[PDB]
Amino acid sequence: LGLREIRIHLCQRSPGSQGVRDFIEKRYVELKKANPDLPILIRECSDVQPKLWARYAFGQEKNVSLNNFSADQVTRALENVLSS
Amino acid sequence: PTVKPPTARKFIWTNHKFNLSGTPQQYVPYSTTRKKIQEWVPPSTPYK
Amino acid sequence: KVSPPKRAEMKTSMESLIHHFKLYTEGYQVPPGATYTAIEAPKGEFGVYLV
Amino acid sequence: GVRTSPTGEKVTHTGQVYDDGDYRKVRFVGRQKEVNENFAIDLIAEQPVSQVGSRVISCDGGGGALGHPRVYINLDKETKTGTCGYCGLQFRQQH
Amino acid sequence: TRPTVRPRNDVAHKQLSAFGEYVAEILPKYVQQVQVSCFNELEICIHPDGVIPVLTFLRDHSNAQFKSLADLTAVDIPTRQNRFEIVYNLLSLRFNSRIRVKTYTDELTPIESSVPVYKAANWYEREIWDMFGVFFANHPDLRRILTDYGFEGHPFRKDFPLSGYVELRYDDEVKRVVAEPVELAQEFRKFDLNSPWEAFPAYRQPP
Amino acid sequence: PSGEERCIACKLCEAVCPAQAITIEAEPRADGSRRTTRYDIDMTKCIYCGFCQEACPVDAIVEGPNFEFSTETHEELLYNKEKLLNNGDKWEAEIAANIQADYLYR
Amino acid sequence: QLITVDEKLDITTITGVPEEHIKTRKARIFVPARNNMQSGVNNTKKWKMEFDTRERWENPLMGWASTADPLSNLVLTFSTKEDAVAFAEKNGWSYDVEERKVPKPKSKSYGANFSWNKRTRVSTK
Amino acid sequence: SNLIEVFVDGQSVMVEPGTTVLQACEKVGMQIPRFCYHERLSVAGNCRMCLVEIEKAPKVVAACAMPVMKGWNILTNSEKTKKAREGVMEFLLANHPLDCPICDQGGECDLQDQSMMFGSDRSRFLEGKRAVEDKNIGPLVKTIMTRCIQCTRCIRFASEIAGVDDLGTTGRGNDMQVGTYIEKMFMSELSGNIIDICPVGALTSKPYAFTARPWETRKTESIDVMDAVGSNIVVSTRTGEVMRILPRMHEDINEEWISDKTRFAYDGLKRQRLTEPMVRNEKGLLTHTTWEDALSRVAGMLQSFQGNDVAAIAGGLVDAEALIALKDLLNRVDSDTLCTEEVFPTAGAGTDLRSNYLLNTTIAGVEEADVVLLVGTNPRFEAPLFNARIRKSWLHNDLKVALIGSPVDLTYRYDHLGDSPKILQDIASGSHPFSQVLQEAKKPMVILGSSALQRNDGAAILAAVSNIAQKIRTSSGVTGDWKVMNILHRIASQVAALDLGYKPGVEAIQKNPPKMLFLLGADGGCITRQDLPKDCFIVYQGHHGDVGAPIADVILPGAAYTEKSATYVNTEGRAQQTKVAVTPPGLAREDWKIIRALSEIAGMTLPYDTLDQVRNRLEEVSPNLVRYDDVEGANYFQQASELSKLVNQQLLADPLVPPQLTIKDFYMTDSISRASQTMAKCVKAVTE
Amino acid sequence: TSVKPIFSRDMNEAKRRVRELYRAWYREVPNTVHLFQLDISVKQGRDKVREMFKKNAHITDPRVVDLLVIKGKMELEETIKVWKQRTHVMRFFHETEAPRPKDFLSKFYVGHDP
Ligand code: SF4
Ligand code: SF4
Ligand code: SF4
Ligand code: SF4
Ligand code: FES
Ligand SMILES: [K+]
Ligand SMILES: [Zn+2]
Repeated sequence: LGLREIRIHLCQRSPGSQGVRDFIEKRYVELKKANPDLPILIRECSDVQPKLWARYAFGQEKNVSLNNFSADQVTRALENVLSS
Repeated sequence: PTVKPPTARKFIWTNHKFNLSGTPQQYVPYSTTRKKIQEWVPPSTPYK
Repeated sequence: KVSPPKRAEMKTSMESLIHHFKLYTEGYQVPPGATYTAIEAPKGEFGVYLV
Repeated sequence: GVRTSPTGEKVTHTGQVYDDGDYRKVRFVGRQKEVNENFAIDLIAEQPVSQVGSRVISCDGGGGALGHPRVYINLDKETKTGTCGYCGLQFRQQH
Repeated sequence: TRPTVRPRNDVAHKQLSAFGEYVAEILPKYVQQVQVSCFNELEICIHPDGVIPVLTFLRDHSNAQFKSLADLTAVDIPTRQNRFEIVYNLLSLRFNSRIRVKTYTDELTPIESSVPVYKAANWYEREIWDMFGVFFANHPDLRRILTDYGFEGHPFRKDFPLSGYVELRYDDEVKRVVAEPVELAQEFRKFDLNSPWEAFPAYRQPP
Repeated sequence: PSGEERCIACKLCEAVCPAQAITIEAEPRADGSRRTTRYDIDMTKCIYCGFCQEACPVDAIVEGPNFEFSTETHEELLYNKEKLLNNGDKWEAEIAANIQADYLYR
Repeated sequence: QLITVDEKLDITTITGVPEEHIKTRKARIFVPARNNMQSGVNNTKKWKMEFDTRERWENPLMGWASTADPLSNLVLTFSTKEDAVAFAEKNGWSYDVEERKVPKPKSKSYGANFSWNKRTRVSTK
Repeated sequence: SNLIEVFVDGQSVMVEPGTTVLQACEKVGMQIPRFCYHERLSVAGNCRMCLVEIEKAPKVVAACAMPVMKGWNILTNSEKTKKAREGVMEFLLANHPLDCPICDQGGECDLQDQSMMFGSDRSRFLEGKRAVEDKNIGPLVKTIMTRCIQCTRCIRFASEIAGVDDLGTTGRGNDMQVGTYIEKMFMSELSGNIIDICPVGALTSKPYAFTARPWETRKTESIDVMDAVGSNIVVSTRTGEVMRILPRMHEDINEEWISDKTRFAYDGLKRQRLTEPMVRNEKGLLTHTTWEDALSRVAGMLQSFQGNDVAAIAGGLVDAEALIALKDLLNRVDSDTLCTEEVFPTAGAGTDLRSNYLLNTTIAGVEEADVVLLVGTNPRFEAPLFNARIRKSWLHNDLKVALIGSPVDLTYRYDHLGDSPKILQDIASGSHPFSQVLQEAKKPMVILGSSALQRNDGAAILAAVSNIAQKIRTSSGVTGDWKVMNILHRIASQVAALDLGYKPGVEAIQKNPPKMLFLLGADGGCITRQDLPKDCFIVYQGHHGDVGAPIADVILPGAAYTEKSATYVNTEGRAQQTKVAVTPPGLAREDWKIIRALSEIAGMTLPYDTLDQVRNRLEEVSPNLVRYDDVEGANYFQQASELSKLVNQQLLADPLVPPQLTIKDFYMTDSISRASQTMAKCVKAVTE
Repeated sequence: TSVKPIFSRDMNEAKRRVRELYRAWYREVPNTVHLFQLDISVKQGRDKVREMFKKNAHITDPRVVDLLVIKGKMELEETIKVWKQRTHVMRFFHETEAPRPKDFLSKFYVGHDP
């Protein structure tokens, strides 16, 4: 029932994605080190609401809104998925 | 045509034919073009 | 550019063959406009409103 | 010429013939398949090549304005004959 | 007088222009545009509210006397928000003259029936309703006239397909003629004919 | 006169046909010639207007003088290239003389 | 006297079209690309609306191309993209709009053909 | 600022200096007649059809070549201008052959159309015409040179675009002849484009010869899938059949050109086609069956396997709708072995960051680069239209091009640095002199071909090339927004596969061989039955019977790219969609619908039943996949370079040798081109 | 948003016209079956009338409702005066057309139409 894939969507320029842009710029490299075998797909697209997608076994997915999230809120949100 | 015979050609019918509708000689339409798409033929050998 | 050339001209002259080809495929273009035109037909006034 | 398939159905000058197992040949049962026997590809090949004394010859198909549009054919290549693109008559320049 | 060119009649162009602004002066409440073509046909473009006032004036006024309604039709131009242009062609026997009056409407806006002005307009409006779906208010008897009973759609609209949506045949099981979705043994072959080179510079639109 | 077909698959007759009664396909012949592989006239679509023979640049498609060819079935009036060529071979003696009489008005 | 109607314009019920050819269709709104075989640009002026292509099959009798799609030949012309989009919405068609592609302005210089030191020097005329 | 005012028929227009009279008329929407002028070729000024009167000037000027001057009034419709067009048109038609009925140009001919609009309606030429012999220049372009009007467009295109100086003019005067003088074939990867630019029927398509007339064709605007460039095309069909492929202008991709494979391989769509579902009978031979029977056999096996037992390989021509549908189906049996044949090193960031596997400078950006470093690639054959863009910059901007790899012919001169992969480390460390060029460059562009990542040391080569690009960016002198690192892809389906999360390469399948394998149009031969358990159940979905179909247990016929509306992402990351030009043949079906139908029978119904809904699914996985025609930027090269240094790999001592070395290798690179009889003629011509 | 009305000034007025039309159709069905000598029952005829009114239940534009009622009145007049023939009346029942199943799989097996 475990985690299978994480996808992060964000805009390159909208202020709503600033925390996510910070998280990738600062904490993504260390996140990938901890989970070298975990696909963490970062996909930028203009004028999208930032979202965190997690895919668990047998194709179950849940998304979490990161709109106007701080880099700290992003870290907590990812920590829940990697843990819970 | 006795006085002014028509110009002879080797491809002109030597034997005139009347209306053949309703008979076994009647014209039947069909498409004059060859098949357009060629289908893959599977191999005749077992290998799988 | 409106009426097709004679067949003998169509078979000798380059311009005539081009115009014959274009008149019988695309046809002549007509400047934009609209007209109601009528004649005294045998049954009365026969007209077309042509756009 | 007009060949027959192994089924006996005449092959047309366009190469058409129903293959075995094609139900559509039922339309000929009790009737016939209209096939023109005069194959133009065979007939034109029978024409002799015309020898001319000039590098360029014109063809209108014959009959003046009853033929095809008049075209001019270059005869500079000796590796082949010039062929009229309308009627298929062949021309050659002699020596 | 070049033999292959249509001659110009400048006297008619002047006469029709003068009468064109004569109508604009008298009915300014409705007239929106007046024009005369290069073959001397005068067109009056009006607001649809003025169909009865303008047509009544042209029929009855002593300097107009357009007693005969030669034709009443519609044109569908989908790119306009008012896609339907309604065209009245009128004839004046007293002055041996013709005039075209044009107005507009859309799918949901009614036009006043002009039967009170011209009794000829009765069937012309039924045809416009039938072929274009334009509703005419206060028509004595508005119903289809050309299409089949129960026919659905308005065929002369540009977006109605050429071969429609249904076709008929006799069905032996139900012992009657039935309607079914249209299938064509040979689809109509659409030809793209327009040359990619401009033909008439005089009509070029600004970029 | 050689027996070669006049039609070179230009499709002018097909383009002008007011009824869309003509259907044509073409390809290079085995000798390279530009010739049709399909040439159908739906005689139940045709309006016998003669535009096709006006449009033809080589006098390939004509309307002949025969008017006595009514049939017992609809399918018998869907002419393909074989039927139309047989018509030409059948009627060429009359057709050539009719064209001789009128081609100076064309 | 005028009434206030604040709903969107939707004439789908009074146009007489069958349902399968409203909701299942996909309209394409575009400016036709120039035919590359010719330089003229006069067929790239107006917007066009066309529908998705559906099956054509061979007629068993003659081999003709049969269709059961009543919209197969339907093409509409519009002055602007906005006019085409408004027409599609009121008729209930889902649509795809594509931006007009305009040729980029180019710098043409006949004299560059004979450059003293650049690669634009041509070797033939 | 420097705009000068001119007048066109009395209407003022403001133009930059250097604008021609022809270009000034365009600004008010007037198209001057032309034959020799092409806006993408050098100015010639020889046809004289563009002559136009300048007000108060006694002499008409060549509009295509004359720069405008301040205050000029161009009389595009004056009697002086009109009488000039009639005179020139009359000279153009004097010797022109009466060929329109037998000429393929008829109906889409500029000579016909401009004679109608600008010429006179009759002839006064009472002499005999010129006749010219024809010339063989290969199996793709037929030459009927008596129709040539000596406009020299073909000559200029061959020299300037294709980089081939084989065409020219011989003789002089009225006897001037366009050709090659000697017997020679014009077999460039861009050769077919001279059919388009030739204004007359002098140059025409041999495969297309005599088959159609322009007015009767229907035009489907679509996308080419023969490569990863994503060239825009028009598919010409008639009566349910594809007739030809034409280019479609896209300034930022292919301009108005296509490659020969794009142009002429469509005839491979009429051969070796899968048209009926097939299963194995009791003798082990493939036999036709119904969709019901065929999907039940697959559904039964899908229900009996889980996890690593089930894998799938996507081939080169697969669309994104099928890719996500197949991923969702396998994920519902808890399988994640979704692989592509085309490898990409998964080390470090792998496919986490889009910038790691994209042409980040974009195709048009090559025009603004001052140095290009090509590594382990043959862009001429891998991406012909991208290589044409490089030659455009080489010609017009004096671009400097260097290449690490085999010394292939790129149709323009370049600095060949060698072929050893170790040269990259030298450039990075400053030992190599070319390192000075990169530091001095204000807009460098390092392009690493996907062909070079198919080696076993691909991750090492990507790390080395990425290291070079990092040093350039770090050392400053490059504007902040300028991207340096690029990957040139050659597979149409690759970028959409990596966007959706597929694993690049079949390395995953090799480690854990599955019991059930889906070959989604996979015809590279990467996985055979030697690599699988003896009883492996293989399902092939595709449009051609090529390499994968004959070894399958079940064959599900799918639609080719001309037969579906499907999403393809090109090497820039730009998503585009094809349109249905004709429906699939026989019992073939749209590819994502086969997977959607299978999911229902297997009891794992996917939650999308229409094309729009499956495209909503694409938006949930990678939102850029539904931004059609938009190049979505990708960043975080710094993070990608950081993760790439963690695990060091050894480069191989094998020199970088691209798969395609000469033209003969270019024509048959996928299932459709391999089935094309025209592509087979081209291979024969260039090897005999 | 200020437009010329056809008949009804608002949906409340429009719904009144709809109800009056429904009564007229409901009353007429027994006459149609008897006069045209149809082999359907009055219940089938009235169910069909209900089916035709139901398909337009989602309209919220008074002008569109007014046009639907105008056409409904025209259709009723054609029936009452026997301008329609039996074939026209029975076209509402599509008796000769085979069912087209609406499930994804059923469409998938038969062709490419969505
Ligand atoms: S005569 Fe018949 S086939 Fe010829 S153009 Fe007229 S309608 Fe078409
Ligand atoms: S019959 Fe005449 S007009 Fe028709 S395709 Fe043949 S040559 Fe052209
Ligand atoms: S190039 Fe044009 S004008 Fe010349 S023969 Fe061909 S179609 Fe006619
Ligand atoms: S072959 Fe065509 S493109 Fe080349 S010079 Fe002649 S007309 Fe121009
Ligand atoms: S277009 Fe200017 S001379 Fe040819
Ligand atoms: K050409
Ligand atoms: Zn000849």
